[PDB]
Amino acid sequence: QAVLTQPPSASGTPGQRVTISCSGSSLNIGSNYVYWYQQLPGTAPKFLIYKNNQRPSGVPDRFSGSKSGTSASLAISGLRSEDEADYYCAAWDDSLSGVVFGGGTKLTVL
Amino acid sequence: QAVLTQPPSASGTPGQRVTISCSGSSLNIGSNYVYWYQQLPGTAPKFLIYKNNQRPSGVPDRFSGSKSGTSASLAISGLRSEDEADYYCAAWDDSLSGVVFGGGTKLTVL
Amino acid sequence: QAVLTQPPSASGTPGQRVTISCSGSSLNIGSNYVYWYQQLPGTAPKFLIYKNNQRPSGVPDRFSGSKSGTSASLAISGLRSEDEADYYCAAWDDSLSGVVFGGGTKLTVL
Amino acid sequence: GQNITEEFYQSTCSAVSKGYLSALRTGWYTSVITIELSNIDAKVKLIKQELDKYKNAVTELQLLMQSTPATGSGSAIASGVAVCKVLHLEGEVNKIKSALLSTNKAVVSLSNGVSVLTFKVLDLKNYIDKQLLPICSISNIETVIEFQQKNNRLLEITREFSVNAGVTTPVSTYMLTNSELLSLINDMPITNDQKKLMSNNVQIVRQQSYSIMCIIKEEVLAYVVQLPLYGVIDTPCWKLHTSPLCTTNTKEGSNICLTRTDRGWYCDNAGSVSFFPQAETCKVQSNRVFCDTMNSLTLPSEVNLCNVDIFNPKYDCKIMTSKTDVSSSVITSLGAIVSCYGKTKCTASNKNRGIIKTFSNGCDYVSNKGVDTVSVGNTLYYVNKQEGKSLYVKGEPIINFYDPLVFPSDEFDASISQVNEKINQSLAFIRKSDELL
Amino acid sequence: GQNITEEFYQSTCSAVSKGYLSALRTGWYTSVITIELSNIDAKVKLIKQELDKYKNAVTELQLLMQSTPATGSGSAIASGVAVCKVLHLEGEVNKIKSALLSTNKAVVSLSNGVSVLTFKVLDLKNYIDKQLLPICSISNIETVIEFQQKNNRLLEITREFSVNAGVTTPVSTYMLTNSELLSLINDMPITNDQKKLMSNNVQIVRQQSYSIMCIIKEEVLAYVVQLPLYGVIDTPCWKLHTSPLCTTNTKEGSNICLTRTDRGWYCDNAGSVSFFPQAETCKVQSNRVFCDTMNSLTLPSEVNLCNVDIFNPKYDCKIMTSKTDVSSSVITSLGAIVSCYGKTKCTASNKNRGIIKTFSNGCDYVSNKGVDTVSVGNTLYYVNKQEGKSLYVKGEPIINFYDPLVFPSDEFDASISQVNEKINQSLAFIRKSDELL
Amino acid sequence: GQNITEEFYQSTCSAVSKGYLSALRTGWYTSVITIELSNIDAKVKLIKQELDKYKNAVTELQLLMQSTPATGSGSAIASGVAVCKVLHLEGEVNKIKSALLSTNKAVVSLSNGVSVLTFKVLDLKNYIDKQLLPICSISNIETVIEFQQKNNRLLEITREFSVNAGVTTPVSTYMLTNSELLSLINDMPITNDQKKLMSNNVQIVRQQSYSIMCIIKEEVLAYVVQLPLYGVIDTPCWKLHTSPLCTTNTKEGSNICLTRTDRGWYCDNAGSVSFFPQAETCKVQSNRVFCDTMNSLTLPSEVNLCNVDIFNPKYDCKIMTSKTDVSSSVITSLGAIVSCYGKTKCTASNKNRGIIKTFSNGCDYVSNKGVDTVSVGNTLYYVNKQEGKSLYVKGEPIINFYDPLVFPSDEFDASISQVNEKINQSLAFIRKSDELL
Amino acid sequence: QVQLVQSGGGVVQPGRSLRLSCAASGFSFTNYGMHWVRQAPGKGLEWVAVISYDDGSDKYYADSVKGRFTISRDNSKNTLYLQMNSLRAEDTAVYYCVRDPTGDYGDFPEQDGYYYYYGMDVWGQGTTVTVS
Amino acid sequence: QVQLVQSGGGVVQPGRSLRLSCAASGFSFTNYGMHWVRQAPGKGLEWVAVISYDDGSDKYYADSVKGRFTISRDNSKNTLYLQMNSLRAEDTAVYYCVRDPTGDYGDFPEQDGYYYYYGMDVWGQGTTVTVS
Amino acid sequence: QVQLVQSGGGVVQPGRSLRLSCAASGFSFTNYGMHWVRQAPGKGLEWVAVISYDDGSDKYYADSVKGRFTISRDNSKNTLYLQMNSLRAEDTAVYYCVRDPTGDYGDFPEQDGYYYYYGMDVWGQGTTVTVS
Repeated sequence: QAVLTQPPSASGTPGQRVTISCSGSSLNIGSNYVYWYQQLPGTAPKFLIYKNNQRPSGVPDRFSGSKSGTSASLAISGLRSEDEADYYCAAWDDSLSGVVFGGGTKLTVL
Repeated sequence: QAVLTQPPSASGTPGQRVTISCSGSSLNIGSNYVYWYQQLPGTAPKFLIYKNNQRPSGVPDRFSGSKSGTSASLAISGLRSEDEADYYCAAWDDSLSGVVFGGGTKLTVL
Repeated sequence: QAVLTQPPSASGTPGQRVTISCSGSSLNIGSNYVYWYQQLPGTAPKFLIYKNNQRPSGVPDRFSGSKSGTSASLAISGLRSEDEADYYCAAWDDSLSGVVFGGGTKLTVL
Repeated sequence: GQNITEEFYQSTCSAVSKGYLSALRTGWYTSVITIELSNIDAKVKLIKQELDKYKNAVTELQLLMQSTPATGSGSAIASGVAVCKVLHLEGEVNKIKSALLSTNKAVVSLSNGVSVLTFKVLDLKNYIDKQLLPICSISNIETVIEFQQKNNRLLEITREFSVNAGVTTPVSTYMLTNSELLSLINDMPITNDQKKLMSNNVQIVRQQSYSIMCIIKEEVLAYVVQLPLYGVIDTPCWKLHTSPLCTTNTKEGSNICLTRTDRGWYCDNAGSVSFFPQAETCKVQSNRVFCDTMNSLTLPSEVNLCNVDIFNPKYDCKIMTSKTDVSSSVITSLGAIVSCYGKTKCTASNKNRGIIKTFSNGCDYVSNKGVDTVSVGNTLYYVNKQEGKSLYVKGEPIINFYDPLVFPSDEFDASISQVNEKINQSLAFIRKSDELL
Repeated sequence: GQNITEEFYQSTCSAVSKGYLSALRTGWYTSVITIELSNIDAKVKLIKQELDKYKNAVTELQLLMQSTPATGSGSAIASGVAVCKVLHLEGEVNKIKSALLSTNKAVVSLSNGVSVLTFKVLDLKNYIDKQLLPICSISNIETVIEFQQKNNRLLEITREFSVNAGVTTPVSTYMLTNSELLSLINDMPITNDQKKLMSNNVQIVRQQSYSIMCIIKEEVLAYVVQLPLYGVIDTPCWKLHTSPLCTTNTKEGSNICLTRTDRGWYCDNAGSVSFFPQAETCKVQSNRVFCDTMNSLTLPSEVNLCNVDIFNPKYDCKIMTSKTDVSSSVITSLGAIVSCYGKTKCTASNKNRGIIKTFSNGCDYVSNKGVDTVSVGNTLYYVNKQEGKSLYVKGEPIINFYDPLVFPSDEFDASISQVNEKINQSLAFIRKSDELL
Repeated sequence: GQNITEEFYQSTCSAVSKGYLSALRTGWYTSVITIELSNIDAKVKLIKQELDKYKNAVTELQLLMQSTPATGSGSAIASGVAVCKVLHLEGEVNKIKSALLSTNKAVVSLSNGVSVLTFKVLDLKNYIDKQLLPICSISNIETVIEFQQKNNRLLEITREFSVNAGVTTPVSTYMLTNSELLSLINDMPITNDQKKLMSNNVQIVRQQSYSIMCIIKEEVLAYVVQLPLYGVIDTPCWKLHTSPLCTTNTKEGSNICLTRTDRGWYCDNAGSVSFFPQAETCKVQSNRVFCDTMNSLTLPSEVNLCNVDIFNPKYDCKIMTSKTDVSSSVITSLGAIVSCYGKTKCTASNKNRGIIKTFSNGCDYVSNKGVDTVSVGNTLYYVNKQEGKSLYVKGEPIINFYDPLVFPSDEFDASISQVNEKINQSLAFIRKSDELL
Repeated sequence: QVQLVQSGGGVVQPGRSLRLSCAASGFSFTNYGMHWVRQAPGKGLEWVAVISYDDGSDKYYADSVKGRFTISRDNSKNTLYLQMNSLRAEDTAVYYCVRDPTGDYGDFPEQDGYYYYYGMDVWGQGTTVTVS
Repeated sequence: QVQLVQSGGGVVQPGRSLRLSCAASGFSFTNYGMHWVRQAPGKGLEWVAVISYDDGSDKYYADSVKGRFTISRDNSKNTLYLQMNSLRAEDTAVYYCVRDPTGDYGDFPEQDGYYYYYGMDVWGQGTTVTVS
Repeated sequence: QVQLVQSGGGVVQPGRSLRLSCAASGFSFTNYGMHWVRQAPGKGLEWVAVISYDDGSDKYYADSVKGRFTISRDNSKNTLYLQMNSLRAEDTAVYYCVRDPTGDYGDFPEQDGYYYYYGMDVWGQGTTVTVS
C-alpha cells in the first residue's frame, strides 16, 4: 500500500510552480537519500532528482528537490505543458531490505 | 623488659566483655601488624588474632581485635569460663630485627 | 666614508675618564659584536675590546666597553699619558659582507 | 573479584597479577548537551563588559563550528560526529529545543531513528530575555554578580573548545558536572550493573569520554558528549610484568639475555583474550580495570600458556634478545622484579630497618609486605603497598638452554619458534663445513 | 579542492584518500605580547587582597624569567627565544613601550632589523595608577568588581606559565583572544590567501603556536607568541591507510603476512613529497590538512609508485612481515579496511538493518555510505560519515607471490628489495647443498 | 658550571655538548596539604548558590576518594599513595589537625615513623563557622564577594582532581602556590644547596611533582603533594646529537648509511653514567639539567668512548643502518648538523645576509654564532642562540670502512660488534664457495 | 549510445515460471547494479529486485516476490535476467529493467563492498507480462 | 593431622652447648618459616629465633641469645634444630617450636623473598631445658 | 713568541700587480682566519680582506678592492698572501697582516663552518706600498 505517501493528483497552469510532497518514516526517508522520477504517459520513468536535491545531466533548473526530517518534496517551477506526467518519490528502506516507491502524483497541466 | 606493655592482670564474670590493651612504639606496632595469643594453664599458646583483627579458623566470633595508632587491644566478648588464661600481644619490631612479645595478662574468670 | 661614525678628536687630562662614541646601523652594530682597537703613533693597532665589553689579556681594567641598541662606546677611565692614540671601533656588517671600521678618534692627553 | 594474587616465574623473569575484574569500553553512547542563548553608571558598564564577554564567546564558537569536527583521525569521535552532522539538518535542533522547554533533560529521537539523551545545562535566554534586558539604564549591583555567575560556564566552555580545536578529552566539570553526568548515566540504556559501575567511577568515565563542539543555530548551543559503553563487565583480568633474563658468566660481555615482550593487561572477552599493550589505555581502581578496546589485540585463550610453559607449540610466545646485561628493576602489583647482573649492587630496604636483602646475580622477586624501597645501582624504586598473596614459581632460567655461540643477539620482536629456526639455520651453516674435511 | 576520492588496493591491503588540500607550516613569525604594570573597611580589604594577588603574580613571573626559556629541546621555540634574548637589551623594551603609548598594537623594528608586531592586551598601569591608587581609605564596591575583572587575565596568564615552565602550547584565549589574534593575523606579512586561511581556522593556528614567557623589565610584562607561517598552500594531499595482508591457508599458523609501513599523510611540496609519519602532527578540516614540517620526511615524487606498482624498481617500497594472522580493521576517510583471518567473525552493520555484510578470510574494503559500524571479533569500529567516492582496485595479493618456506617472518622495517635479496641468499643457502649429492 | 662547549665528530656524524651541570631526581618527599571544612533577598540567594557550590564540591571529592589512588602504573606515585593509605587510619588525620590549629604549617610524625611536612592552605571552617553561619536572613553584599574569593580555590582544586582522576602533574598554583611551595622547600630535610636549587626553579619542581587526592574525613580535606628529591647535584652532563652518515656515490640507491642510536642526555652519577634516552624527561635551564632517574639507564663510564673511538673493544657502541640517503638536519645546543645527500640543496643563512653557506654531499656542522636558519630542501630549521665554543674534530667517516656488498642494510638496534660478526658470517658465506671450484 | 533492450514478454499460466532478459549496450555493464521494476495496469511503480555490481553477492527482493522470483546477471553477455516462478494474477504488469548509477553521476561508478541505492538512471522501454 | 613433635629436653652445665629438635608432620614443612619461643619459669613468652622458608637465607635472633644460639632446618628430614651454646641460668626455660604461617591463613603459603612475620599458628607441646 | 713578519713592500705602476707576504710563527697558523688591513697616509684604518680557517672556503673582500685583489694562504708554509692587481693611487697605503682570533680568547680556536669575525688580536708591524 505504497510505503511512501504522496498526493494522488496535482494540477497547474503554465508558469506556475507546483510542489509535490512525499512523507515517509525514520527508517526510509529520515535515514536515506530520496530520489524522484518523472513518467510521461506511455513512456518509461525518467531519472529526475537524486540525493534529495541534484539534477541529473539534461534536467532543467526549474526542477528542484528538498528533504525535511522524515518528509521530502519536489518543486516544479516554471511549469511547462510537457511536465504533465506521473511523479514518484523513492528511497531505500532499512526496515525492509529494498527500495520503496511513492504512490504517484498525476500532475495535470491546463 | 617486655618491649610491648600490657596490663599484668585482668578479671571478669561470665557474659562480660574484657578488653586487654597493648601499647608499643612507632617502630613495632605503628609500623607492623599485631598478633594475639592465648595460653591456657599448662598448655602451649594458641593462635588467636592475626593482622590485628582476623580470627583463625576455629576461633569464636566473641574474640575481636583492633589497632589504634601505636597501640592495640583485644576484646573478649561473651566471657566464658575457659577463657581464663594468659593473653599475649606480639608484633614485628624494626628497631630490633625480631618479634617482640607483650608482658602477658593473667585473666581470671570468677 | 667610514660606515661607522665616531668623533674625530678627543682630549683629556690625566686621571679623567674620556668616552669615545661609535654609532652604526641595524645591519652592522645592532646585529653583531663591536670591537675596539688602539693605535699609538707609529705603531700597529692593538686589540683593545672584544664582544663589546671584554678586555684581552694584558689590557687594564680602566678600559671598558658597552653597546646600546645601534651604538657603542669605549670608556677610558683613569686616563694615562700613553693612552694618547687613535681609537677605532669595528664590527661585522651584514649589508656588505665584510668588516667595517670607524673613522678614528685622535685622543690627546694634556 | 578481589584477593589479588601474583606469581613470579623464575624461568622467564616475569610475573602475573591475577584476581582483577574487567570493565571494557566496547561501544559509545552519544548524548547532546545544550545551552540556550538570547539573540540581541559603573553598574551598567559592568553589564556592558559582561554582555560583551557573552556575545564575543558566541561569535567565537560560531567561527569554530565552520565544518570543523575531527581529532587524531583514529576515528574515535566518529560516532559522535555522525550525530553532529545530523543536528545540522532542518528541524533536528528544533526537536531538541521543543522537548527541553521547561525542563533540564529529555530523550529525543532524531529522524534517523537515533534516540539521544538531551540535557539543557544553562538557560541564558530565560535569564537575559527576562531579567537583564528588561532594564543603558540604572541597576543594583547584585544583578552584576548574578549575570557573572551564570555567564561564567559559557565562557569557560568556550575556553576549552578554542584550545582543543572543538574536541576535548577528558570531559571537564565545565562540559558536564557530576550531577549532570550522573543523571545522564541513570537514563542511558544500560544494565543496572553498568549504571552502578559508571556512577561509582565518574572520574574514570570522564577519562574515557569526549566532548565535541557541534553547532550554534536557532539560539541553541549544542555539543555532543560521547560516553563510554562498557559491554564487558566482571571478567577476569591479569597484568604481565617482564624483566630481562641473562646468564651470569663472570666475564663482562660473555653473557646472553632474553626478555618477554608481551607485557601489559590481559582480560577475558567472549572466548578470546583482549590484550592492551599500552598500559596508558587502562585505568585501575585497585581491583577493577577499565580499558579501551580501540587499542586492543584479540588473542586466543592459549596465549596464557606463555605463563605456564613458554615452550608450548600451541602458542608462539614472543621474546626479544640482547647481550647487554645491565641491571634493572620492575615494580609489580604486589612487589618487585629485580634483574641484577654483573658487578652491580641491588638491594631491598625497609624504611625503618635499612637493607634487609641483597640480591645476587640473576632475576629474583620480592613482595611488598615488608619492603618499602628497592635500589638497583643509582636508581631508587618505591613499591606499591597493595595487599595480596605473592607466589614464587621455581624453574630453570630458559636463557641457560641456549648456546651463546649460536644465540641471536639482536632480535627485537622475535618469538620462541622464530629464534629456534634461526638457530637451526646457523647450526646448519657450521654443519655443512663439518663433513667436507 | 574538495571531492574526496578513495582507492583501495586489493593487492597490497591499503587505501589512499585523495582530493585534500595542503597548509604546511614551513616558518615561524614571532610577535610580542605586552602587559604594562604599575610599580608600587571590607571595601579596602577586598582591594588589599586583590592587590596582593596582583603583586604576588608579578614576583612569581619575575622568578620565572631567570634565564629560563627552553622546552622539548626540539628547538621549536628557537626563533621566538631569539627575539626574547634581544628584548633583554638596554632600550629594546623601551622601543616597544614607546610605540604602544595610547594604542593597542604597533610594529617595532628591533636594533637587529627584526620587525615585530607588538600588542598591548592589558593596561594595569593606566588603571592602578589613575583610578585605584587615587583612593587605606574608603570606596564603593563596584571598583572592587572592576579591579577583579581587569586583574583576572594577568593572574590567569601567570597560572599557565607556572605550570608549563614558561612555554605553553596550544595558545589559549588568555594569552591571545580571538580578537587579538585575528588582528595580529591581519597585519603580519603574508598573502591575502594566507590571512584568509589563518583567520578561518584560528583554532588550528592555536594548535600550532607557542607562547613564551620572556621578561618583566621597566614596568612592561612581555611574552612572545610564535605564530605559524604556512608557506605551502593548496597543494594536493593524500592519506595512506594500511592493514596486514596474509595468506588464508586453512591450518592455523601455516600463513605468512605482509604490511605496508609507509602510512600517514603525503603532500606535494616543490617537486618532492612531504611525508608526515605521525598523524598526530596533522590537523584536518575536512578537505584542508595543516601539517608541521618539523616532523616531515622529504621524499621523491616516485614514492607514489608504491600505490600503483609496489614492485617498481624506481622506489624501494617499505613493508614489514609476520606469520601472525590476527584479525584487525582500519577506519579510513571514506570507509573501512577489514583484515579477516582464520576462524574470526568479521561483519559490517547498519544501525537500522543489522549485519549487511559478512567478510570472508582475506583483506577487503567497504565504504561509509550505507554502513555505520564494523565488527571484528570483540572490537566494534565506527566509520566516519564523510562524503566521497570509493574505488576498489582489483589485483592479486602480493603475499601470494612469496614462498612461505623462504619468507622472512620477522622484518620490522624492511622493503621490497631488502626482502627479495634476503630471499635470494636463503635460496642460495639450500642451493649449494642441491648439487653436492 | 657554565662555558658550554660542543664537539662535532666528522667520523660518526655526531656532536656532544659538554659543560652542563646535573640535578637528578633520585627520591621523593611526600608532604600533606590540607583544607579544613565546615560541616553543616538576592543577597541570600548568592550565598545559597555559593554554599551549594561548596557542598557539591565536597560530595564530588568524597565520591572520588572511594579506593581510587593510581596513575600510569609506573608506580611513580607509589611513595605518596603509601602515605595516603596511612592517613586513612584511626587518629592519623587527627594528628595533622591537632598540629595545624592556629598555624599554616607543621611537621607531623605518623605512627609509622614517617615525618611529613603538613600545610593548611585554606580555612573554610573558621570562615563558614564564624562569619557566614552567624547570619535565610539579610546581609551586605561584600560578604558575598568574600565568600566567593575563599571558596574559589576549593572549587578549582576539585576542578583539577575530577579531570585527572585524583592525580595531577605538573602541580598547579591551585594545588600549591609559590609561597606555599617555597615554604615547604625551606623546611624539608635537604642540603642548603638543594633548597637553593629548588627555590630558584620552582617551575621545574612543579614539572617533576605530583598532587594526589587522598581523603576527606573528620572535616579535613587532605591531598598528598609528592615533591622531588635531587640527590645528585652539580655533576657533569652532556647531550649527544646524532645524524645519518652515508656514502656519496653519484648514482642514487648505490649508497649505504649509518647512524648512532645512543642520542640523549648523559650525566655522571657515582662512578657510572646515567643515560636518559627520552629527552622528554629532562628539563634544561641553560646550564643545569633536571632529569628523572625513573626513565634512566645506568651505564659504565666507558660509554663515553663512543665519542672518541667508536671502534673501541671496551664498549659496544650502538648504530642503526640503512641504504636510504635522505637529507636531514639536527639542531644542537650550539649549532646544526647537516646531512646532505644526493641532489638535495642544503644551505645555512643569516637573516640579514641570506645564504652564507652551501653544504656539499656528506655530514657537516656549523655553529650558531653567525647563522640564523638552515634549509634542507623543503624544511626550514632555526638554530638556538645559546653562546659557547664549537669544535670540529676531523676524521674519516666510518661508513667508508664498510663494503656495500656485505653491509647489513636493515639493522634497527645493532652495534659495532654485532655488525662486524654479521659481516664475518656473510663473508664466510661467499668464501666456502670460493674454494670449491 | 547507452541502451537497454528487453525481451521475454508474453502470457503464462498461474503456478508456472517465466524468465526475462535485458541486454545492456553502450556502457560497462559489469560495474553497475541493476533493478527490476514493474507497473501493474493503472497502478503505480513497484520495485521488484536489485542485483549488486560485478558479482551479485548482495541481491535483494521485495516481499511481493520473495521466495518465488530470482535475479541473476551474466557480465560476459552484458545481459540481466529475472527468474519468475509461481506467477499469480497480481504479478500481471509491464516490467522494466533499470541501471543503478552505482556512483556514476557523470564521472564513474564506485565499489562500496555492498549494495547501495544510487537511484535509477537508465531505463528499458519495458516488456509486458500477463498472468491468466 | 598437623603435628609438631619436640625432643631434646634435659639439664646442662653453664658454658656448655645443647641442641633441640622438632619434627613436622602433616604439612609441607619446606614452605613455612619456623620459630623458637621459650617461657622462663613463672615468666612470660620470649621470642628466641626464626628461620626463613625453604632455604633459611634470612635467620634472625634475639639479643638475649645473639652470638650464642643458632637456628637451622633440614627440609629433607622435615625437622627443625636449635643450636644452643654458652648456656646460662637465665636461659632456663621451657622451649617451644612454632610454625610461622608464611601466608597460609587457610589457603596456601607465600614466598616474599625475605622473612615476614605472619604469626605463630602451629605450636609444639614444649620441652624443658634447665641450666644449673 | 707569537710573531707575524711581513714582506713585499715597494713602489709599483698603475694597472700592474704586486703580492704581499706575512709569515706566522709561534702559533698554529692553520686554525685561525687572517685579515689584511691598510691605512692610507694620514687616513684611518680600512679593512681589505679576510680568509677563513684551514681551507679558506669563505674569503671576503671590500668593494674598494673587489674584483682586483685576492687573498690566499699556504698552511704548509705558515704564510699568508695578498694578490693585488690593477693598482691605483687610492690603494697607496701601509698594509697590515692580522690574525683573527677565530675563538682563541686565551683558550683555543673554534671551527664555525663559515667565517665569523672574532676580532683582530695579532698584528704585523706593517709594510709600505706606494702607487705612482
